[PDB]
Amino acid sequence: GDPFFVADLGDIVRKHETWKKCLPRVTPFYAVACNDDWRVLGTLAALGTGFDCASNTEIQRVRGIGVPPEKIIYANPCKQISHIRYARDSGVDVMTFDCVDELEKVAKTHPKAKMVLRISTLSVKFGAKVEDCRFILEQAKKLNIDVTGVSFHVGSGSTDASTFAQAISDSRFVFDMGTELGFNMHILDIGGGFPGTRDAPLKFEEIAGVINNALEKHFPPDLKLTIVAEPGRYYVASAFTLAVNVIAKKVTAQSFMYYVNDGVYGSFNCILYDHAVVRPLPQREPIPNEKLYPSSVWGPTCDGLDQIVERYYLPEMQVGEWLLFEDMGAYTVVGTSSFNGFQSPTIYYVVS
Amino acid sequence: GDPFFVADLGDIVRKHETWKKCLPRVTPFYAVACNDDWRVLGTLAALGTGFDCASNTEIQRVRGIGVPPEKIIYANPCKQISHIRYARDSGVDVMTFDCVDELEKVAKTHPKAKMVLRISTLSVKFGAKVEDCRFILEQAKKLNIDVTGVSFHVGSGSTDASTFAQAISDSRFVFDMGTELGFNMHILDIGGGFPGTRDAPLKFEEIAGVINNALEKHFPPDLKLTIVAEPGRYYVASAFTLAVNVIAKKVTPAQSFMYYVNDGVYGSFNCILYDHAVVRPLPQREPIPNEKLYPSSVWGPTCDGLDQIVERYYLPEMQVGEWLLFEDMGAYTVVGTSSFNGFQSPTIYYVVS
Repeated sequence: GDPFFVADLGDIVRKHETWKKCLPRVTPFYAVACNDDWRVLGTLAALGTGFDCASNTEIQRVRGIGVPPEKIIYANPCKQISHIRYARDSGVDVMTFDCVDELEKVAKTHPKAKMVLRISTLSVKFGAKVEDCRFILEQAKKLNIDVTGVSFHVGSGSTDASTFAQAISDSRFVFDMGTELGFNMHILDIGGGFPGTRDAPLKFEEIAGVINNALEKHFPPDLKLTIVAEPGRYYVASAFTLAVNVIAKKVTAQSFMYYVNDGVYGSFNCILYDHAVVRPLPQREPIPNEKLYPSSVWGPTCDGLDQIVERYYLPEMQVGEWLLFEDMGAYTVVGTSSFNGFQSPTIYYVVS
Repeated sequence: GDPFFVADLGDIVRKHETWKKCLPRVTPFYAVACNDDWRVLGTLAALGTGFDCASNTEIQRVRGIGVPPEKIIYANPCKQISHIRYARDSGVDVMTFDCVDELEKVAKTHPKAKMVLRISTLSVKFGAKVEDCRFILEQAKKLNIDVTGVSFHVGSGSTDASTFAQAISDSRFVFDMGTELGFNMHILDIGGGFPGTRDAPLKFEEIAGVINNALEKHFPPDLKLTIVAEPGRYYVASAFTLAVNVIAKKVTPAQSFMYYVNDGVYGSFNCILYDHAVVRPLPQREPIPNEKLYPSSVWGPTCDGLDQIVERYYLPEMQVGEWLLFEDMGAYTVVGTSSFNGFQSPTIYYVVS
């Protein structure tokens, strides 16, 4: 009994209907790094989404399924010059940047690229400060760069939706400096970070209302403007369910330790890289009266820090039963390794 | 310019010569999880090592290079029952355990296995408390289990070698309980945790001398007795040197630089997060007269804002297209890599010193 995933592609279809309802002005460019499974990319492409690609490999994968290059944005600010050459030769023209050094590379390798300036909000890693953006655009003008718009990324779990309003207002300032220096600014890219479980505390529908009101104030509708986003976990987090076998058991007031055949080097790498919190669900239906015991649950590797859950209340379980983990579609399969020889879970697909 | 490793296989030979001289009673069973490259396994097998394997895939791998199954120990205390059948159908008989529930599966799936009881020292995850070992062995007796020895693991970074003397003295107590109950106890396995950088603070040669003194007292030599260990980072940590290209650079006006390189925490530097590694960037350009140095950070190639390698280090001013080297990158590095964001792991090239 090897661990496996169930991927419900009909869940991705409903997320797409809700996006179009709450953000009808915004075309979504799915962040392929979140989950690059071939059926998930093929469902999203059948639905008419764009793709955000971050490397020569992702660009290769989305063309492979038929997607034309105009439905790709190459949204990595700091690109190896040979991956930029690969983008140009596949026909991908829209890329991001956030400093003058990157524009130097682009001038030598992809002179006609349509370039989008990312502003900070997110990171020390990426994002130009609004007070540096005049100097950057003056240098872009000297390098004959076709700057076409502005982008930002708030980050994947805020308690306020007000960060989106402030980023939109800052984006209009930087957008007007563009126009004043003579660039054709016509793209606003409001990035990613929307919740992918309909039971998050800060709901998708309130974030969207905040965004629509800031858009209406600072970017009124106009046929020369396109608004885009880069959602990843919003489309896929709740579509995948993981099942894992209990392969070993320890008993110690009573306490239990369960060992399962997937862990922090495999699918639960999201615990360390994505700060995920996960909840184990016995696959057996809750049966009357049941006693519940303090339990920890561990991955299969040699590593003492391969631990998935430290204290959760479970019934008493037996070797060979199954534990389920819901909402396991985002940043999970993509960061897996084969540490200690363990293999990653096969994926099986349903259509709701 | 893609990132790449250089692996010096003769550093692996010299580590083995140092091991034989400082621990001549101890046979090494290399921990394959640390670095499973095919040339590193082929070099160690040629030098006469055994193999510690933790999964069916590792066992397949080292048999595939021609290692017989008597030079394998299956040292994973909590095993999937179909991996236990796999080992039995491979001829692999020596395995570890640390509770009574694992012996119930063994008696149904591999009833003649030779079983080594692991005691705690290392983890909440693994190792039986020595106060439970009497009861564990009485149950092992009812399950008709051939218990043949004791193992422990101190863990890969003590500053005191005295944990090995306590572990060895605990191991002798549990060995005597085993003899008393009628088991034929003849293996002691002192586990892993030896430094692999000849200049880690607590030196190999000092840990060895503490071990040899504890062994001479509690485990005097005898033709029925074999002592074994399970070293991982010892043999490979300093053999691999990584080279990465600076692919992008930012400058802040105090002058500071940020450099972006084409391998990072989802790749070969996953050791920063899973193995607590601290790494040190070295320009491959030789240190040049008078050099002005600046406070610098160095970042991996992914989208993730937490993919950072170096937070503040003094480097000369670098240019896009130049190379940074990171030494001592052979342990827990290639084996924990993923292809997050599409980036691909570095090719390995080989030199024999």
